[PDB]
Amino acid sequence: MGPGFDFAQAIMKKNTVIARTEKGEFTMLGVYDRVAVIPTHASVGEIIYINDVETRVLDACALRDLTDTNLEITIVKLDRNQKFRDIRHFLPRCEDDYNDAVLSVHTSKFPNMYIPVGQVTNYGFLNLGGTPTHRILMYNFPTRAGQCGGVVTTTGKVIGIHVGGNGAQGFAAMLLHSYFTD
Repeated sequence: MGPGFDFAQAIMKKNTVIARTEKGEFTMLGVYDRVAVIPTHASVGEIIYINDVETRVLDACALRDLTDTNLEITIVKLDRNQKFRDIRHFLPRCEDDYNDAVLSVHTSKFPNMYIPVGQVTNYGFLNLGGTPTHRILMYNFPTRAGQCGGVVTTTGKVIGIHVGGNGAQGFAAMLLHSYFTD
């Protein structure tokens, strides 16, 4: 509808796949080469479905900070025959707050879904499904089941992936450039 939705649409059209695990269907952000991210609670195994195709997982790493606290981000390398457009130059380098973000979701259940969530706070610590979690972003939108893995963007930046909510607020794990140095 405006320039925030334009950046979000450009990310969804080239850098997302539908990932399915035993824990459900997720929006999955492709970042570069065959490397994507998904919420750690998706419980990625040796095999995953990518747009309904059986795909070998070459590597999966559940990130934790240097205090050994959950970050809720899993980095997956897919045995795929095609690379993602490299979008690492759109990743922030530091923890920050943001104005006017969009949460974008693409699953069987929620195709082509875009939500203007407004102001994003650097919330920091969250008890997420009973797990102490760091580097959480917060937005005041009543997010629901089916939206986990959703991409959070501003104009020019991919800042996080949706990992939970409390019925009134939604929570995303930060994406940082330093997660994806090769």
